[PDB]
Amino acid sequence: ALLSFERKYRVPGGTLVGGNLFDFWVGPFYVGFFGVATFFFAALGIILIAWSAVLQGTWNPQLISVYPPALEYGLGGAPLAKGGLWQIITICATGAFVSWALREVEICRKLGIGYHIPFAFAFAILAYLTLVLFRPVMMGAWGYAFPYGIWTHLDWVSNTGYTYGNFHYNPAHMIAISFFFTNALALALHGALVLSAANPEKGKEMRTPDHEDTFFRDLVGYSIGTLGIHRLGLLLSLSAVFFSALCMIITGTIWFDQWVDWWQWWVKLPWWANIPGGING
Amino acid sequence: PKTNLRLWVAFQMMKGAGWAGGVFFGTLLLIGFFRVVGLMLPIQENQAPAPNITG
Amino acid sequence: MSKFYKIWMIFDPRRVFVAQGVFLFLLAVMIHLILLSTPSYNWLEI
Amino acid sequence: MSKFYKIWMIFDPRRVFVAQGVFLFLLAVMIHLILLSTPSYNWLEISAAKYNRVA
Amino acid sequence: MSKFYKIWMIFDPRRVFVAQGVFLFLLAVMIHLILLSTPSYNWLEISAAKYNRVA
Amino acid sequence: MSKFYKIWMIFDPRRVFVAQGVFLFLLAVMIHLILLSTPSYNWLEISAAKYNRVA
Amino acid sequence: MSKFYKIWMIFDPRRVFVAQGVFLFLLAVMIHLILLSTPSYNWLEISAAKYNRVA
Amino acid sequence: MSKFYKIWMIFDPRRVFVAQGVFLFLLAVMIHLILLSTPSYNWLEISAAKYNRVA
Amino acid sequence: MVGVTAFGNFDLASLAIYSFWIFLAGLIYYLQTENMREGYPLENEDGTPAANQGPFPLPKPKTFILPHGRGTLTVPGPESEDRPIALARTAVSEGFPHAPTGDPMKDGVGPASWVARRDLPELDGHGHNKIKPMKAAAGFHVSAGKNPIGLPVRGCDLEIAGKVVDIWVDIPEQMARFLEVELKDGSTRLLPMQMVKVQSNRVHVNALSSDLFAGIPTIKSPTEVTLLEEDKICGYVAGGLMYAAP
Amino acid sequence: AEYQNIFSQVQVRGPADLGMTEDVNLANRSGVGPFSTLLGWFGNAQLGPIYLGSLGVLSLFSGLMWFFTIGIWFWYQAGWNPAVFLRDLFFFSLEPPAPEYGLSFAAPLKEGGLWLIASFFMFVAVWSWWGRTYLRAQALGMGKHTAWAFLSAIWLWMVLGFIRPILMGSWSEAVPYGIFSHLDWTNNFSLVHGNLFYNPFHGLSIAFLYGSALLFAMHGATILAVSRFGGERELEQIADRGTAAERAALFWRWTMGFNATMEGIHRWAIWMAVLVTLTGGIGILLSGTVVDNWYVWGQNHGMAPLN
Amino acid sequence: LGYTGLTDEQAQELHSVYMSGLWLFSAVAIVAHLAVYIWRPWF
Amino acid sequence: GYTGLTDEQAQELHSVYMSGLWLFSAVAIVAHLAVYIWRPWF
Amino acid sequence: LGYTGLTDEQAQELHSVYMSGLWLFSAVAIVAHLAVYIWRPWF
Amino acid sequence: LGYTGLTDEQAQELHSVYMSGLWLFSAVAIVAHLAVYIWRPWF
Ligand SMILES: CCCCCCCCCCCCCC(=O)OC[C@H](COP(=O)(O)OCC(O)COP(=O)(O)OC[C@@H](COC(=O)CCCCCCCCCCCCC)OC(=O)CCCCCCCCCCCCC)OC(=O)CCCCCCCCCCCCC
Ligand code: BCL
Ligand code: BCL
Ligand SMILES: CC[C@H]1c2cc3[nH]c4c(c3C)C(=O)[C@H](C(=O)OC)c4c3nc(cc4[nH]c(cc(n2)[C@@H]1C)c(C(C)=O)c4C)[C@@H](C)[C@@H]3CCC(=O)OC/C=C(\C)CCC[C@H](C)CCC[C@H](C)CCCC(C)C
Ligand SMILES: CC[C@H]1c2cc3[nH]c4c(c3C)C(=O)[C@H](C(=O)OC)c4c3nc(cc4[nH]c(cc(n2)[C@@H]1C)c(C(C)=O)c4C)[C@@H](C)[C@@H]3CCC(=O)OC/C=C(\C)CCC[C@H](C)CCC[C@H](C)CCCC(C)C
Ligand SMILES: COC(C)(C)C/C=C/C(C)=C/C=C/C(C)=C/C=C/C(C)=C/C=C/C=C(C)/C=C/C=C(\C)CC/C=C(\C)CCC=C(C)C
Ligand SMILES: COC(C)(C)C/C=C/C(C)=C/C=C/C(C)=C/C=C/C(C)=C/C=C/C=C(C)/C=C/C=C(\C)CC/C=C(\C)CCC=C(C)C
Ligand SMILES: COC(C)(C)C/C=C/C(C)=C/C=C/C(C)=C/C=C/C(C)=C/C=C/C=C(C)/C=C/C=C(\C)CC/C=C(\C)CCC=C(C)C
Ligand SMILES: COC(C)(C)C/C=C/C(C)=C/C=C/C(C)=C/C=C/C(C)=C/C=C/C=C(C)/C=C/C=C(\C)CC/C=C(\C)CCC=C(C)C
Ligand SMILES: COC(C)(C)C/C=C/C(C)=C/C=C/C(C)=C/C=C/C(C)=C/C=C/C=C(C)/C=C/C=C(\C)CC/C=C(\C)CCC=C(C)C
Ligand SMILES: COC(C)(C)C/C=C/C(C)=C/C=C/C(C)=C/C=C/C(C)=C/C=C\C=C(C)\C=C\C=C(/C)CC/C=C(\C)CCC=C(C)C
Ligand SMILES: CCCCCCCCCCCCO[C@@H]1O[C@H](CO)[C@@H](O[C@H]2O[C@H](CO)[C@@H](O)[C@H](O)[C@H]2O)[C@H](O)[C@H]1O
Ligand SMILES: [Fe+3]
Repeated sequence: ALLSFERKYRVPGGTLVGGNLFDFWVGPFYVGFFGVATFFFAALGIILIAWSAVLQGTWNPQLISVYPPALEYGLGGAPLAKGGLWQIITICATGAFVSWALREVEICRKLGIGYHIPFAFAFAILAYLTLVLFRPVMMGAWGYAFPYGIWTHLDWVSNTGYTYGNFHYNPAHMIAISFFFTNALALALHGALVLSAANPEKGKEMRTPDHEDTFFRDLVGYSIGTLGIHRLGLLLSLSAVFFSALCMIITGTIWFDQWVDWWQWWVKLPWWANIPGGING
Repeated sequence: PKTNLRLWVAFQMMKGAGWAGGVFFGTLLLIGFFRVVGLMLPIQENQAPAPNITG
Repeated sequence: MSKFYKIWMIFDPRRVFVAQGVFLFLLAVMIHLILLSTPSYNWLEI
Repeated sequence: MSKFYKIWMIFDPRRVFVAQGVFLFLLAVMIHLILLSTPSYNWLEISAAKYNRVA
Repeated sequence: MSKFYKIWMIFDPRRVFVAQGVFLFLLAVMIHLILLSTPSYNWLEISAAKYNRVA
Repeated sequence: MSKFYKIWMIFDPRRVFVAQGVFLFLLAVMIHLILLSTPSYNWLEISAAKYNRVA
Repeated sequence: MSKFYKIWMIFDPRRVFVAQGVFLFLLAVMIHLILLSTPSYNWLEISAAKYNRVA
Repeated sequence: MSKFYKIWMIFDPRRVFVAQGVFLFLLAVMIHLILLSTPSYNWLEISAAKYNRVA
Repeated sequence: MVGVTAFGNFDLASLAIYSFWIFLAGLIYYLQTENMREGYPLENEDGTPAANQGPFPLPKPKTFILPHGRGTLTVPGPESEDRPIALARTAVSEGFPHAPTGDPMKDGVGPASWVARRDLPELDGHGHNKIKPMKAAAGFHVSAGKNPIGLPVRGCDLEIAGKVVDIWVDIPEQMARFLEVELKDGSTRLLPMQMVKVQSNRVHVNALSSDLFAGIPTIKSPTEVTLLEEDKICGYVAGGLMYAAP
Repeated sequence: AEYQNIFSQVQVRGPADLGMTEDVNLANRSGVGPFSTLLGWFGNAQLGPIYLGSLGVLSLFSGLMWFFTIGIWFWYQAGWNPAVFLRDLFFFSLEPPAPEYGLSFAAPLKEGGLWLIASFFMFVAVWSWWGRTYLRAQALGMGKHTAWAFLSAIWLWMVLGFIRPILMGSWSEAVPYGIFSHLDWTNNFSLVHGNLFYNPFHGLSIAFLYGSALLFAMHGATILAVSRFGGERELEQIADRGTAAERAALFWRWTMGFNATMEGIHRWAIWMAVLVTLTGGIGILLSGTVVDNWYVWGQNHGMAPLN
Repeated sequence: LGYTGLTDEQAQELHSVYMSGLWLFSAVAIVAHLAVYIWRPWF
Repeated sequence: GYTGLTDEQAQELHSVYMSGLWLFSAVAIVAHLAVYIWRPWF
Repeated sequence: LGYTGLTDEQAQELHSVYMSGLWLFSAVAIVAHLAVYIWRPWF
Repeated sequence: LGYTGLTDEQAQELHSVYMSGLWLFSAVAIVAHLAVYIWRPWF
């Protein structure tokens, strides 16, 4: 069933692959060649997770955990019950994520909009592939990837972090956190500002964008503007994810020690390394 | 006529295989890049402990 | 069986043949990778 | 039973045949992987033991 | 019972038949997985024990 | 009590029947899962012990 | 007491009835879960002990 | 007291009754949970001890 | 309070997390029903109301009081397209594409679509026209970047369609909204600033070949553009990404 | 590639915008600042004016005294040495009173009395800035959405610095003012409470934090993708839905089977971000007061395997 | 009238049906409580 | 009637649907009988 | 009658070809099950 | 009935080509399977 304005947009074409063969909708969902692909990989990965729960011997969805191969397998294929299922599910996940992005591209083409959305999603995919693919193959074993389980992937985060002491001292991780915190701030302000303009005090007229500028200028002396805030929210989010991937791909590959020790390069700059007093003297 | 039709069917299937191959081989090349880089870095000396209880 | 040709009046053959090329290549690669990951059948470590 | 052909008055065969193709390949792939993960029915593992191919 | 056919004047059969198909498959899958998770009913393990296929 | 039919003038039957169907299924699933979680009422375990099917 | 019917002039019965159905179900579910969590009132464990059904 | 009815000229009764309902239910639940958390006032544990219902 | 449970394992942390799930379910219900103020009720592809409307009921109507005496908007309320749609069914069953019956660029369908917005300009907070030609905007000037005025405009066929003769600017937000292009015949058109690439010696348009520029919808007065005219122009230009000839 | 609308191709500048008047006391506005052409590539070039009424004077002067109090403590820790000050900058810390002082105010200046003074200046600064966000909206006749959203951030900040220390019964629980020290406090807090990953409200707070990056990535990309139709004029799209809002809705409908409206996406936005610190403050407030070992709590609540 | 637009007669009618449902529901609940109390007193 | 089916169409469609339900459930009964004889669960 | 625009005669025709495919597919599947059951009986 | 614009005769001719190459492809596959089975029996 259509939205009341939808029919004029449901035209042929814009597909990357398959022509008219898959150019149709299943309810609201557009299919396309990559919709077929996405559904197959998603369904297969989901059912293989459920089968991995059968092998694990638990039905508690919080305890279900598909572990990658042990380090002794290196980058080879493992027995299915001993990490080969993680390998297949990782291929399914990658297939589903890439198919989903490519399906968004042909939806963009049919609607005539820009490609910003699938481009933005590719950053999330590349962060995922950093943790399951690029970093494990640099480090030479699949067993450095995280397990697919709701709480057990947090054990991987904890164990990976404390391998390098307090992981807060990773400088790229500090930058990534700052973008994440800044993005959530900007999202709160942006949501509140648009709503405060559209939903004024009782019985008042809708506020204009000029009132939106005025409120922020009055509050902080600056307004980035209606275009600038959407540019900002995108770039803050993407920068957070880019610096997240960077902070991990360097960890265990070019940096190996306690991350707190890295900051000694500043303290031991020769023009002040020996001056007595302070914290480091 | 029929040899032209036979070649056309084969060509259409080879287009699909060629793209599926190209993407697959390109994926393996990207994996090989990170493997080569990881072989050049000091990782072999400084191998991290297993983050998972599976070892 | 004699009416199976009517599939080409439901699905456009050009598009089916491209998609079938993708399917058959990916299926073959999957099976070769399963055999390379099998110590009794990995023909590169023999 | 005799009126089951009326299903093609309800669903267009293009959408059905795609959905069926995805379903049947998904089901077959899943059952093969279930058997490959099961020691009693993994044919590659059974054959290796039968012909003493390991080690 | 006689008037239960009036469900089709409330719900469109194209939606219902899809919903039913998805429901029945996932229900059937879940019961088979439950039995495979149950040692007394995993037919692949029972048959291994019956035919002495484990060592 | 005889007036309870007037509920179909309050609420649309399409939403009620979908809501009821989902509600009843999730309720039934909940109660079966509770009993399977109970060693005295897991019928698969009960029949396993009764027929000496374990080990 | 008599005038309480005027509440339906204040509150739309649709909103009230949905809210009340959710409220009563969640209340009932909570109270049963409390008693199942309570060893002296878990009726499945009481009957297990009464009929000597465990081990 | 006799003029307290004029509050309904200041406060909208829909908002008041909803806020009152939410208030009174949460207050009631809080007090019952405090008493259940208090061993001298958990009526389920008291009756269990009174009637020797455990061990 | 550590270890204090009302029953079983039901901690004060347990009370909190169960309370949050109930809150979140209510919040999600609120958020989805608030997002149903446009586009609903759902329609069959013939335009009649669909038998299925989904599990969330419509919210109560809300009214926006519009600025500057532009009146009131109440939503949800009776949706209508209020224009012809030149699309025909490709299939008797639902879920398939609807094909253009004429020229989709001229008909304004598919990615060439436009909405019947108000045929009045957008107003700033003081009630002046928000978007003006910069020759009419008292103090406005190009302050940075390549000034596009006087550059030739090249279509994606790599042939020249015209030349830039003014910028139209958002007065309160101080940004370039459109380039006004004079065509070969001496009439002008507006090109959206987001759909042109300014270069050192040209303005390049990826969306239109040079033969399509004459078909860009005209503005009815040379000093202002209505929200309707904006939707028609922007719709048509973007439509060229699909429908411009190879 | 075609133009991506991430940086403006041409900047234009006109007479400075003094802003809307409404019920604002115009005497309390500054003049307009300079125009930054560097910022004008990404957003607006205009700086200022700024409004500086009574709560703003209170907030800025209290905030200045907070920042200055920490600064002079760092200069003292540096032994007044400018080279040491810059060398050890991230290592300096103004620390709360030690545990034996409880909640008392008797702790010496070096031993946390200065931390109390700085924290008082911070308390006044933040709360008076909250009232500033409320009253700036009031004077323009706007909804109070910004002040109420900011109250969620203040809720986490209050829990960290004030409420949890009082419930725990000592100031030593509060966060030290210092770059590396507040990171070290963050790490120590999790180790003391038996791995904060198993605090379900920390898990929720992370979900909302990731959701905020997800949702702003989606929303920002969406508005840029429809900006060719005027999509970033969101209030006018709310008042008069154009093809920009329709294409945005249908992209997500065709992608994931449901969509927002141009108003209602900002309701998702505000709540997604608010829930970060709302759930955050609950999770911290429960830590040590109700649960002292979240991993063991997780084992008893079916989320970690038993020993 | 009130905010809902129900007339006084419509409100009396709806209340009469609602209260009969409430009495039916509570009557069943009383019997359930009596059965459980006789089976296993919680005082 | 929301769906646009006539009463006669609803009757016809239901009759074929019910023959589907009976067939599917009869196969299921035979499957349950086989598994019950092979391995009773009571 | 139908939502698909197939005539009754067309729906019969299409079903006859479809059921031929189903029986062909199920027949080979039965052979595959028989071979596997002979090689390695389940149950 | 037709969604593709092939005539019945065109579809018959194209299917005869597709089937001939399908049989040849299966024949080559059989040879590869037979060679591998002789080399290294998987049953
Ligand atoms: C103080 C520090 C603490 C932490 C505090 C953190 C608070 C964070 C609040 C963030 C709100 C953002 C959304 C928003 O719209 O904000 C602007 C809004 C309107 O602005 P306006 O200027 O007054 O009005 C403009 C006018 O045009 C109308 O605008 P609009 O239409 O957009 O406003 C309606 C919105 C606003 O509603 C709310 O804000 C409600 C906030 C409720 C917060 C509760 C969180 C904690 C409890 C959960 C913890 C759970 C875990 C424990 O409408 C909505 O957003 C509706 C949301 C519906 C949610 C339904 C949930 C139902 C769940 C129950 C289901 C039961 C089923 C049987 O402002 C308000 O209406 C007032 C907000 C007051 C906030 C709470 C203040 C502190 C309350 C506690 C102390 C005082 C009371 C004891
Ligand atoms: C990013 C760096 C780390 C990481 C660190 C953390 C930490 C630390 C936390 C989480 C948390 C979560 N993580 Mg994790 N996590 C990573 C990788 C992933 C991936 C992935 C494919 O890469 C996924 C799907 C998840 C999934 C999740 C959820 C279980 C949970 C909430 C996320 C959320 O709301 O996000 C934003 C997205 C949305 C708001 C949209 C809705 C997303 C829904 C909720 C995702 C459901 C996932 C489902 C349970 C997984 C199975 C899929 C099905 C088989 C189809 N993690 C890597 C290894 N993750 C938190 C938690 O509570 O864990 C218990 C938590 O504390
Ligand atoms: C070893 C470390 C521990 C850990 C310990 C903690 C602790 C301890 C806390 C968190 C908290 C947070 N954690 Mg944790 N956390 C870990 C692992 C993670 C991981 C991960 C991938 O591993 C992630 C993504 C997170 C994520 C997060 C966030 C969801 C959350 C903070 C929200 C926020 O915005 O705070 C930042 C925002 C604020 C504090 C609000 C500030 C508002 C005030 C009013 C601002 C005043 C400004 C001032 C006046 C100066 C202005 C000057 C300007 C110049 C004008 N944690 C591990 C397990 N985490 C917090 C939480 O809520 O937990 C539930 C928390 O307290
Ligand atoms: C890059 C900036 C941020 C970002 C952006 C982003 N994400 C996006 C998009 C964008 C722009 C989309 O367009 C796309 C979308 O459609 O959103 C609704 C998407 C999306 N982001 C999602 C989630 C998500 N994004 C996240 C992160 C982020 N996304 C970044 C912070 C996170 C986390 C943990 O941080 C999550 C959980 C989805 C809602 C959606 C993508 C949906 C998709 O891929 O659909 C096809 C696949 C499936 C339906 C399921 C596949 C199932 C697998 C086969 C099996 C499961 C494998 C998995 C590894 C198991 C993990 C277990 C966990 C416990 C660890
Ligand atoms: C919903 C959760 C998110 C959130 C929301 C949020 N924050 C907010 C808001 C909202 C909705 C506001 O309305 C408010 C605001 O105004 O935003 C612009 C705010 C705000 N969030 C802030 C910060 C912040 N938010 C954060 C996070 C979050 N904010 C969450 C992610 C974080 C972190 C760590 O993650 C920080 C640091 C501020 C920018 C602002 C609150 C400002 C405030 O209270 O300030 C008090 C202090 C001062 C006014 C001045 C301090 C001293 C300075 C050094 C100035 C000195 C001036 C002097 C004249 C010069 C002296 C020079 C000499 C010393 C040489
Ligand atoms: C959960 O654990 C496991 C998985 C182990 C156990 C559970 C398993 C379960 C639940 C399995 C369920 C299996 C099901 C539901 C199987 C269903 C199979 C079906 C219905 C198969 C049907 C196949 C049909 C085929 C192959 C038909 C092919 C038809 C054709 C080739 C001809 C089509 C018509 C044509 C080409 C022309 C028509 C056109 C005109 C003009 C006449
Ligand atoms: C955790 O708990 C566990 C899982 C362990 C145990 C509990 C399990 C539970 C709760 C199970 C519940 C099961 C239920 C509710 C099952 C319901 C099954 C039903 C209702 C099945 C119905 C099947 C119907 C079928 C297969 C009908 C098929 C119909 C057709 C093939 C014909 C359709 C009609 C046509 C073609 C006519 C069209 C007419 C015209 C004029 C065009
Ligand atoms: C943790 O603390 C614990 C849980 C241990 C202890 C504390 C428990 C607490 C706080 C319990 C609180 C309980 C309360 C407040 C219960 C309230 C119950 C009520 C008010 C129940 C009402 C039930 C009403 C029913 C079932 C009514 C049904 C009505 C109908 C079936 C008829 C509907 C009307 C129709 C069809 C008329 C329509 C009219 C027209 C004109 C169309
Ligand atoms: C940390 O320090 C601790 C907390 C330990 C100790 C410190 C405690 C402190 C600082 C306590 C401070 C307490 C204070 C300031 C208490 C103040 C209490 C007051 C002012 C109470 C006032 C109560 C008034 C009431 C209940 C009035 C009710 C009025 C009505 C019901 C009628 C309203 C009028 C009506 C309906 C007439 C309307 C007329 C027309 C014409 C419409
Ligand atoms: C995890 O589970 C595993 C993977 C281990 C096991 C399970 C595997 C499964 C589920 C496999 C499923 C396989 C399926 C469904 C395979 C289907 C294969 C089909 C239908 C292949 C058909 C191919 C047809 C072709 C290539 C036809 C081509 C025809 C032409 C190109 C016409 C041109 C003429 C030719 C080639 C003749 C040329 C020769 C001369 C002398 C002119
Ligand atoms: C260049 O040198 C000069 C001196 C000119 C300037 C230099 C300044 C410098 C270097 C400043 C450094 C500032 C830094 C590093 C600040 C770091 C701040 C951080 C990281 C803070 C993090 C968390 C703080 C929290 C959570 C604080 C919360 C506090 C409250 C909620 C306040 C509660 C109120 C209290 C405890 C007061 C109670 C007492 C009374 C009397 C009411
Ligand atoms: C995006 C998806 C990311 C996940 C992708 C996973 C792909 C996995 C492909 C595996 C390919 C085959 O990989 C193959 O595995 C086998 C089995 O372990 C390795 O074999 C290794 O271990 C076995 C025993 O376990 C030894 O007998 C053998 O000598 C040794 O080399 C091979 O050296 C490797 O070539
Ligand atoms: Fe926005």
